[PDB]
Amino acid sequence: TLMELLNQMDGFDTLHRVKMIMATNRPDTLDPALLRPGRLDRKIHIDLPNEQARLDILKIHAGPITK
Amino acid sequence: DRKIEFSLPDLEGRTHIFKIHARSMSVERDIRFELLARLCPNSTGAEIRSVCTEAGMFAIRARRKIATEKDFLEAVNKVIKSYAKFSA
Amino acid sequence: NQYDNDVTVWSPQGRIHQIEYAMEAVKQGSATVGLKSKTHAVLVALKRAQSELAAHQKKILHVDNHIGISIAGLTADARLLCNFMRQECLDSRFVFDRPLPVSRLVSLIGSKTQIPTQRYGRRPYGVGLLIAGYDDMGPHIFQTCPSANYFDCRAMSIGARSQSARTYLERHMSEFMECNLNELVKHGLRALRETLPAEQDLTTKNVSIGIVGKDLEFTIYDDDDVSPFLEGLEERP
Amino acid sequence: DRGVNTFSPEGRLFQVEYAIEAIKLGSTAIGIQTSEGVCLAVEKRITSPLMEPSSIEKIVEIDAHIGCAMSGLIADAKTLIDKARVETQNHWFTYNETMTVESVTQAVSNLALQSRPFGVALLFGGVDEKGPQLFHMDPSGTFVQCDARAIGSASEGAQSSLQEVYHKSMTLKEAIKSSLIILKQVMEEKLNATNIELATVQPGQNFHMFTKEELEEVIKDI
Amino acid sequence: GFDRHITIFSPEGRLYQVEYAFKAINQGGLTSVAVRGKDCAVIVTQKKVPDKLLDSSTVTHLFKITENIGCVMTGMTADSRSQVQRARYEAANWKYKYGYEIPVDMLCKRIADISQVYTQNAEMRPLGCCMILIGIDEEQGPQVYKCDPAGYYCGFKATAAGVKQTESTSFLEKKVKKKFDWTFEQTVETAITCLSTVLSIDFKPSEIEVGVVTVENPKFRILTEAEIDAHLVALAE
Amino acid sequence: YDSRTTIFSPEGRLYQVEYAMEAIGHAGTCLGILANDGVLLAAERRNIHKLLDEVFFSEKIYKLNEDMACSVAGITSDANVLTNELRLIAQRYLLQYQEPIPCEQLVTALCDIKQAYTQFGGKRPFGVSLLYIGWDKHYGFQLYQSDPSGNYGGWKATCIGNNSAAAVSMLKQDYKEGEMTLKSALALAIKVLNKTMDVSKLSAEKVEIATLTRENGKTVIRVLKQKEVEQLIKKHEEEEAKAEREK
Amino acid sequence: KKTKGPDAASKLPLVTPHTQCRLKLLKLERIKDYLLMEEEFIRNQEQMKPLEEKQEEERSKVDDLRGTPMSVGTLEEIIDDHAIVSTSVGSEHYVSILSFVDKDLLEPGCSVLLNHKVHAVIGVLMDDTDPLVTVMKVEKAPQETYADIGGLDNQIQEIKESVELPLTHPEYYEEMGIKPPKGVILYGPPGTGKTLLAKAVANQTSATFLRVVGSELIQKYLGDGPKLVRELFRVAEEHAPSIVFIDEIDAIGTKRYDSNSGGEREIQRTMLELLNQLDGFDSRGDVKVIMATNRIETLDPALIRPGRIDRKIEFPLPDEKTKKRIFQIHTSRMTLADDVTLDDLIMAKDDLSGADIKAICTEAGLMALRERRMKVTNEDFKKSKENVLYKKQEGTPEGL
Amino acid sequence: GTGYDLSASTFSPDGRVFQVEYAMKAVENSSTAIGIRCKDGVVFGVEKLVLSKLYEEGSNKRLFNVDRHVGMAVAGLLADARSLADIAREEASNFRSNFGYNIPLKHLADRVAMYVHAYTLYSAVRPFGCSFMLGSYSVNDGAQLYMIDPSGVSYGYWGCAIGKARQAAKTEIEKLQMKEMTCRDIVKEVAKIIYIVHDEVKDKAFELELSWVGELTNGRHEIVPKDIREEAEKYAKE
Amino acid sequence: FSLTTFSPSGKLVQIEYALAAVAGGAPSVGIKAANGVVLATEKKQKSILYDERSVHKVEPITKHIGLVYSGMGPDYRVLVHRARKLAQQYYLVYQEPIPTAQLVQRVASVMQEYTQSGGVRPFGVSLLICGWNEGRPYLFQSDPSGAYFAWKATAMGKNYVNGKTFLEKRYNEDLELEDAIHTAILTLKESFEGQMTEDNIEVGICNEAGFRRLTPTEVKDYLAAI
Ligand SMILES: Nc1ncnc2c1ncn2[C@@H]1O[C@H](COP(=O)(O)OP(=O)(O)O)[C@@H](O)[C@H]1O
Repeated sequence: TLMELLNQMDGFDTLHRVKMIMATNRPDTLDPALLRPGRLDRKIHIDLPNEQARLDILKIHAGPITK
Repeated sequence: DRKIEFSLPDLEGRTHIFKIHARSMSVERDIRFELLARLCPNSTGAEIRSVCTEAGMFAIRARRKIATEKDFLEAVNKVIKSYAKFSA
Repeated sequence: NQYDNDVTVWSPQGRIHQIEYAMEAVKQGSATVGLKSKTHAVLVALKRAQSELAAHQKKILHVDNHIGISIAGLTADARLLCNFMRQECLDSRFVFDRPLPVSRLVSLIGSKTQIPTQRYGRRPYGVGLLIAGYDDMGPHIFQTCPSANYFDCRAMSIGARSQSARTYLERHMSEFMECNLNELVKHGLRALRETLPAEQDLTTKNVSIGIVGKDLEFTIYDDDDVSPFLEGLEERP
Repeated sequence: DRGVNTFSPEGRLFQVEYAIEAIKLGSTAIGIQTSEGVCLAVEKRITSPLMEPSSIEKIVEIDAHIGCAMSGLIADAKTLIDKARVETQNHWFTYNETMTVESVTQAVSNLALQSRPFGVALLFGGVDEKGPQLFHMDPSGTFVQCDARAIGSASEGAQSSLQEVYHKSMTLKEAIKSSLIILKQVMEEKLNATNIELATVQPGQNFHMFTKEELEEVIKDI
Repeated sequence: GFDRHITIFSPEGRLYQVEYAFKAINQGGLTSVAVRGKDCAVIVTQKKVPDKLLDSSTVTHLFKITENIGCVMTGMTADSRSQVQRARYEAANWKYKYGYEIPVDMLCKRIADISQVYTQNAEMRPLGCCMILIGIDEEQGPQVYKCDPAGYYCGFKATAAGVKQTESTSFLEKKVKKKFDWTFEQTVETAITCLSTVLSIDFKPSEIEVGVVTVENPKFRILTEAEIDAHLVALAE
Repeated sequence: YDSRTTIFSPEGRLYQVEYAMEAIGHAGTCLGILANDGVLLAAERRNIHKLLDEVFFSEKIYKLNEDMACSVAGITSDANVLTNELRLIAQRYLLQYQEPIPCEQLVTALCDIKQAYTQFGGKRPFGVSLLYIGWDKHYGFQLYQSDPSGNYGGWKATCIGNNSAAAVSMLKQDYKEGEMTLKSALALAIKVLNKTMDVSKLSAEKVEIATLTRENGKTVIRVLKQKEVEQLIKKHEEEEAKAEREK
Repeated sequence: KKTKGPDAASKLPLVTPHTQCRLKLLKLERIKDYLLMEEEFIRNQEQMKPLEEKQEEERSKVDDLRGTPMSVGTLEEIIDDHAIVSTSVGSEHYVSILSFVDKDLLEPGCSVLLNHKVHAVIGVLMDDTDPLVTVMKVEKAPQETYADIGGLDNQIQEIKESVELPLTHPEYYEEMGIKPPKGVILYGPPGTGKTLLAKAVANQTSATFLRVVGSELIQKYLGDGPKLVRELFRVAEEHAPSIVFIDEIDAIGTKRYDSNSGGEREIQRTMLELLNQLDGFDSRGDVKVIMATNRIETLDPALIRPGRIDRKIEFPLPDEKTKKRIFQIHTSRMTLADDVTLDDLIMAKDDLSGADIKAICTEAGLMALRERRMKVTNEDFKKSKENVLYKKQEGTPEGL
Repeated sequence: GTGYDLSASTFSPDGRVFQVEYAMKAVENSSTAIGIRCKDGVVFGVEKLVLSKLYEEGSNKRLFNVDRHVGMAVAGLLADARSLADIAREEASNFRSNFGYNIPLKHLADRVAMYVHAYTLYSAVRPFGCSFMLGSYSVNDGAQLYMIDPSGVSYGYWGCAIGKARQAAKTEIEKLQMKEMTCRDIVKEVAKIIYIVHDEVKDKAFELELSWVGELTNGRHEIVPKDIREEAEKYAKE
Repeated sequence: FSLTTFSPSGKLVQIEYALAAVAGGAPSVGIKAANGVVLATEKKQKSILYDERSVHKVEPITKHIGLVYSGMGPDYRVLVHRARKLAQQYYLVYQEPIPTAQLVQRVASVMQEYTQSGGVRPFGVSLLICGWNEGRPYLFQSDPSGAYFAWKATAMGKNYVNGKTFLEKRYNEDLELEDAIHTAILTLKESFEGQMTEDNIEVGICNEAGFRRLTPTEVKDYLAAI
């Protein structure tokens, strides 16, 4: 079924302003045949937030809270 | 709630059903209807009414409207129709 | 339901349906109980009577001096199992002059009955067996279901409404090892009497007893032989 | 369902529940086991006078001390009776004595279901060391000791009547008349000697035909 | 009906049971590649090992049928092992009946005949496992053959079986159409790059198991981890 | 599981056997006519495609024994095995008794095997009916017709093919016992074959005929070759022309 | 929606000779003279009017208020003063009719008029002539009588007694307090069965008649095969108490089919609805259900029981005298011959039924009319035998 | 399936054998099992549901001894499981009679798996409703452990589980570090894993049948001494 | 049941389906010339991965009996193996008759284990047989249910109808020499889609000297100048 969206890549990519973001849980079992050129290709690493990201997101979470 | 059932007439149930049905018709209880009640094991109340129905039909067939003392004919028609219900 | 038609076919939900129906053959039968002791094994079978004129049929079948069985279910392929068990015990007697231990016999029965559960055109042996034996490890009681999965048991009952007898045996099974012969037989009689409706009660003509012990070879007691055990019934129907 | 071996979904395999209800199409037969002996009464039910009554026989002597009364498909009963005779003769030849009626009934029951099941019920009766005995064997390879048994199309009514007309200390003379009056009440026609067969069992006699048209001495009282 | 349920000819004039049995090979999630070369014949299949509690020592799909013939199986593993056992029995029986070793083509012919008997009749069913067997044959060079659940035994030079067998066959057709013989380096590298292009994991030298039969060195070498790693390093260079 | 049909009907009929017997009428055409000093069979060559070579020398007519010959009209797959079994039975009798097998006994054996095939087991009935012509010491020239039902019949002028009703009607109309001879029997056979085959002026290739004759203490079964058959055709044509023109 | 039909036809079927003679001539002249006199009577009564009284009080008050334009719609409900009428295209009006109101003929679900403008019902069309959903009373009280069939005296007496237990002497078992609607289960060879109809016309001489033949193995999810017949016998009780002749469906539709479950749902529904209706403890009415078949073996045990379905009657094959009588009846209309060749055609005959007798009689006339046309064709003496062979009895290859 | 899932000889339209796909469901439904290859041996363990206290001490035990050094821990339909255990015993006896010595575990597992595949191939017979581990040890070949599904084939297992909860057991099995832990602590740990798997959360009380094979027993696959492994069960309880 | 079966009223439905299957797609023409018989067939392998010298469509059953076939090659293998065993048994029983054409009719007749004992599922291959050990050639066809037909020229492929039409229009004839193989190749050409080559076309010839499967050299030689 992912290969179906793969061959959709000729869905007028020049004409169509459509992209597809794959928000998997773990990139472990992702059918490595789907990471070749012409496939989904790019992958960006997101993990549990570090201490800096954690304190920043705590700040923005506390933003609406005024006590 | 309270799911209950019966439809399992024993000797006492069958003979009481005989009594209430024999309340109808021109029959009386001098007949030994207990004998026929023993003869049909678990014959509902539906078949007892049928057997009383048949006894009436035999009396009219004999052209005698009497059935109070028509007990031997009562027993005869009841037993032969019990034979035919079991095997016809 | 298609998948319930044949023994060979397997239900999509799991276990097959013909064997599950085979256990209903033993459910639809006269009740029988069987309990172990420290030294004796006793079977109490309800001899189901057709009519008062006819006899109460035969239960608690005889196999050998130290082994006796009680059937509960399809009587046709039950004398066949009795013949098989008798033949195996006699074969053991003939080959090495010793009583065939009950566990090995039960394993043989299970293996023999397993094949019809897999061979097409062969119905499973829908017979419930309560084997009472006395091997060298004291008395033994085994239950064989048509599913060919036998069980060992301190006290087990099979038949119609046998669940009440099972519950009574379970509640009184703690005081089973230390019981005299008559005490254990009366335990079994009370267990079986609790099975039938309150209208029914134990009679010398409708009950059978199978006792096997260390010094007592398997014996089938009935009316005159049962009356000494039937005394002191403590009747609470 | 329809398979002769497949069990029913509820409790008990079919096609044997179908073979058992073949005594229904079969003809009525009654036997009484008394202390005097065993009385076996059947009805021939001749359909046309041209057929010889001697040809139609429901009671056949398996041996000198065993008599058998069939109720059902006489074709299958021929095979079962032949096997009973063969087994009795084999036992006598092996052990030089008279095979018990219980043992013969057990052998017939073993051979009953081993081929579609036989659809006949037999009423074995004979003398043994345990007095006169009677056994009711049924198409589904099951045998039961009985004292006064009825079988056939009207088994229910005949057995119900026998249940109250029988008593534990009767003789042959009362048993024959009770069986005959019952038979007359069961059948459609009368109990003429050409239509009713009777078999007697005695401790000191072989089981012979009931006097062969001189048995009217037992139907005139009826 | 039952045209598509039993091994009988369809009204349209086809045999649907074997047509299904071939898709059974695709079922199971595996692929295999066979490449005949100038002098050698090398075969490689992926080793799908879920979790390491399994023994990678014995999860293999390639076997030695005799001292010079090696097979790779594709499809259901039970039928695969049954056919491997049958092939080994046939090889031994041939060596017993006839002195010389069984030619690989004759062994494939016998296995295909067994499979054809299976698709004949109706009591049994075809085995859902396609076998690619290779071996060096004198006066013939390397030889590769494929026996299928039908009984059609053929296949040469470059032949593949499994889920993505069509893509591998297409790439190998491109390679063989490129007219250049493969030595005992190019044949292995061609097979490795074929299977890698089919399933791009770059093939860490632990997830494939390659079998090799050369001419100067007979026997079915199941190349070890070091050999496959060396070939992978040489190829990715 | 699938079970074959070798059973009765609610009325009590063996409709499988009946359907096979009716199907025998469909396809094939043979006829046997019995005359004094000679018995003959006529067969209709169904497929006359020019791409055959006719090297088997016989398709419908089969020589089964020294003193007899048959002609099938059913499915050729069963026809071949039935002819082989018939020859085997005849030769087994010859071995056992050192004497040619009487035709009736041979036909009874074959119909017994067909009755067994339709009687027991899950086996198809032999969808083939065949005639037999032969000579013996007891009854002389004999003709027999056996259907797949296994119920053979001793005939003297019969047909077994597609238009078997029309052929037997033509036989009944123009059959005369006693006066019948070999030559007049040939004339009648060719006439009835011309009647049952719509195309007039039947070619000698589309008709295969074999005559059994009694020579000096020896039975000769001669299949009439093309030239003799077409000479018979020419004589028949002369007779037709004379009869039509004389009116 | 249907109660009765105007029976002003079938003018004296008792033309005694049924053949051209002076007596039959004279009977027809009396018939025609009466028709002339009746027409003259009614015409003179309607023309020489009793009195001329205005516009018969019609055009003065009701006709004008009814108006010229009208439309028809069904009448749905009734209330004390108004009426609830479902007119065309799903319109619904609550109006009190007072002009030309006939409440008895109005009825729910009947066609009434609407005077437009001020839409008020002004009349009803009692004819309507569209009660066509389920029509089984169209053949009610068939004209066939006892005399049409002879030689079946024992069966005629038996069925007559079984159906003249009601009507005649109902107080007999009213005092015996049973009221059994047992019906009659009829046997008979397959060569008969429309006589199971002919012997039914004996009872059809009284009250009406309903027929359910072939019906279906009620695959319908609602079932309602026997249940709708139950409604129709209720309609029969509303009418003169009719009988229900279910020949061939008491056999197939109620088969002693010996499988239990997964069996076309008729065994679940049809048999269980049949015994509910056949039990007098559930439904009243003098309706007598005649269950006739040609397969006694397939009698279901519920149908077997005389306790609910009594009065089992067997129809045998005709005897020599019965064959003589039926042949006489069928050839009486055609004047077979002047030699009266009667017994030669039946003396050696066996297993010949009523349908065969009718067929051979018809074919004898057909063969005579073919070319042997000679009024009472002298050939009929043997041609009756020629077409009594007619082959066509049974044919099944050889098997012998 | 519907139409194609009636006999094992009928292939699916996609090419599958639904009879075995359903026979696996019986194994999935029956009570679980576990077997771990310790450093110098193989340790089994199976919880058995005491369906009623009427039964005696642990009977119809899921553990079996198929040969002197080989043991079988089975789950699924127990009667067919016992018949297959008898088949394995006969196979081991035949191999010992023919080739002498003791049957290697890989070959025994292969032969019994081929027999099971023979039973799933045909139509008249039905696939076996059981899955079992065969565990053995010898000085020459170390410790081996092969698991056979109701239709599949033997596979080498460092540690395996089958029955009601395969994944739940396997997670903690892979959490456990085998290949360096002696069979004693492995006996403690297999009971720990079984008690971690649900026993009475939805079911009755369970009995702990544990088995041994290893150099500590010089081969000779035997049931662990239950009196001294009750303390191991206690450690599992904690 | 376990034989050639499924024959309804006036039909052989299973056999008819087998004949629908043997329609196949391999033309496999056969021509009976005066000097001998030619059995030519088309080997159109899928892609170039397969080999042509590995498997063969023409099989010499014995010294001068050659065999070609139609659809269902796996069945054809078992059938030709059975035919080889049957011919060998006949030659062993009747020792040293050099039995080919006095055996070609006999081997065709013994092709009754071919179909008259079908084996639950009937064979799905129709096969042409050639023999020339009688001073005269023989071409026979055995079909999935029938028997010997004794053809002079026929085809058994996807376009066997127009192939047979081509054979008769091109006048298979009777005076044609052994080199009617040119006409056989032409008949294949009609039922062929491609530039047929030596490995693409396999042909065997059976003349009075014996039977021989023509090697790709001679096949290409004949295909040249066509
Ligand atoms: N005994 C008879 N006397 C007069 N008419 C009869 C007799 N029997 C049948 N018929 C007439 O012949 C017709 C066919 O009768 P029947 O045999 O009942 O038909 P079927 O055989 O089609 O059921 C009936 O409609 C009936 O009117």
